[PDB]
Amino acid sequence: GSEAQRERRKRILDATMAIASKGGYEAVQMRAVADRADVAVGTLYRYFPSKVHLLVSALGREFSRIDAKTDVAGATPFQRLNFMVGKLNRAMQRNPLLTEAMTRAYVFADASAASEVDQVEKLIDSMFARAMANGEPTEDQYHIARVISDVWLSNLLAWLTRRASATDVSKRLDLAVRLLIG
Amino acid sequence: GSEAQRERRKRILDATMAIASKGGYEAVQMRAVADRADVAVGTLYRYFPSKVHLLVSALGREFSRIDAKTDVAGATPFQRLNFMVGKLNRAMQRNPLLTEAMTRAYVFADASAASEVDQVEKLIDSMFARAMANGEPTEDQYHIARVISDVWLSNLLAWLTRRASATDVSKRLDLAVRLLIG
DNA sequence: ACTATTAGAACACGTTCTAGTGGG
DNA sequence: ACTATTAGAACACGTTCTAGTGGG
Repeated sequence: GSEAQRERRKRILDATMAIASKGGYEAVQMRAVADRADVAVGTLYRYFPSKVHLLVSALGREFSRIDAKTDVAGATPFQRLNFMVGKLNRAMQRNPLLTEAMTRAYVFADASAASEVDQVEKLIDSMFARAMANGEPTEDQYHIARVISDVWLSNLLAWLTRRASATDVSKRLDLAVRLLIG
Repeated sequence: GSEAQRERRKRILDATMAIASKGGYEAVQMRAVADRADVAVGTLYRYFPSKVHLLVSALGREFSRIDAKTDVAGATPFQRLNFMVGKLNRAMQRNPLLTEAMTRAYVFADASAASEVDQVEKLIDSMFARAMANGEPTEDQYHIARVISDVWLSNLLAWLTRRASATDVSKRLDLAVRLLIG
């Protein structure tokens, strides 16, 4: 049934977030996800043809949910963008290893998951973009939002690998947005 | 001997670049690298404790060599930065699958290779930074160079996965540098 | 006595395959 | 007749281990 099929898609991704929150990218093992979901490994692959597609699908729905709750505080597009980069940078650091697994999956994917990846990318831009205009944004506002998305993925990626501290990431984010709004 | 040891380090990485140029990240197989280098898999791991450390070491020495040849054309720091982002963006597209293997390795590494990764990152910044000042750069010039490094890794990463075309990558690069120099 | 190296078995996990079973 | 699902064997490759060998 399609209702049960949807139910085990949600059970598979919910399992993925549970395991990733506990042990990161190295703990999201396909057999363990298919266990905690009570599905066969063959089923788990039927729903997600790879590990990468799995975790970037879970990132897809995480950012989808966060955008849903996000759809404000700021009289300047500068302070609004700072508010979104602070909201998301703050949240992704709440579950460091869940963030690690999903972000590394998103960043190491190849063309096979391009679609999924692209979707996530778009969403993030939209958020930052909708932060700046407080609505339907400009072309230049989607541009800046795009570059900022890059800078945040780069910095978040550095913090996932102990290459940067929370203070370093905050510095480079505030500085990126400050130079992109001259 | 240390001379022979160095010789097989160079043979291992040269093998890595050869195989990656032919078949990308999925073709850089440890057994195949240890074959083409005439070393044991146990030796290959003695020199590089993982696949990731291997290919990001090869990226380390690729960017080291490119920086060595780079160490100009432009009366404006804008046109100089455009010249470096064009030089590197142009070169990395000469061997698309070698670029794919090394860039994905650099982007999917964890803390174990952080050092190596960090080194590469620094080098790239330096290049862009030295492009702008035409020498010892400012703090703000290293800043902009840093953000541009992010934007280029992001875009190059999108082009490696058929998510963006060469024209798209060129657009977003020129636009990033144009908004970072207002 | 030392430590690097080698060929290969061995192990882990991502992915696929096989045969059998259950649900619409 | 259909197609999803299941448990598990099977295969590939990254990584480690074992025993034996070579070089300073």
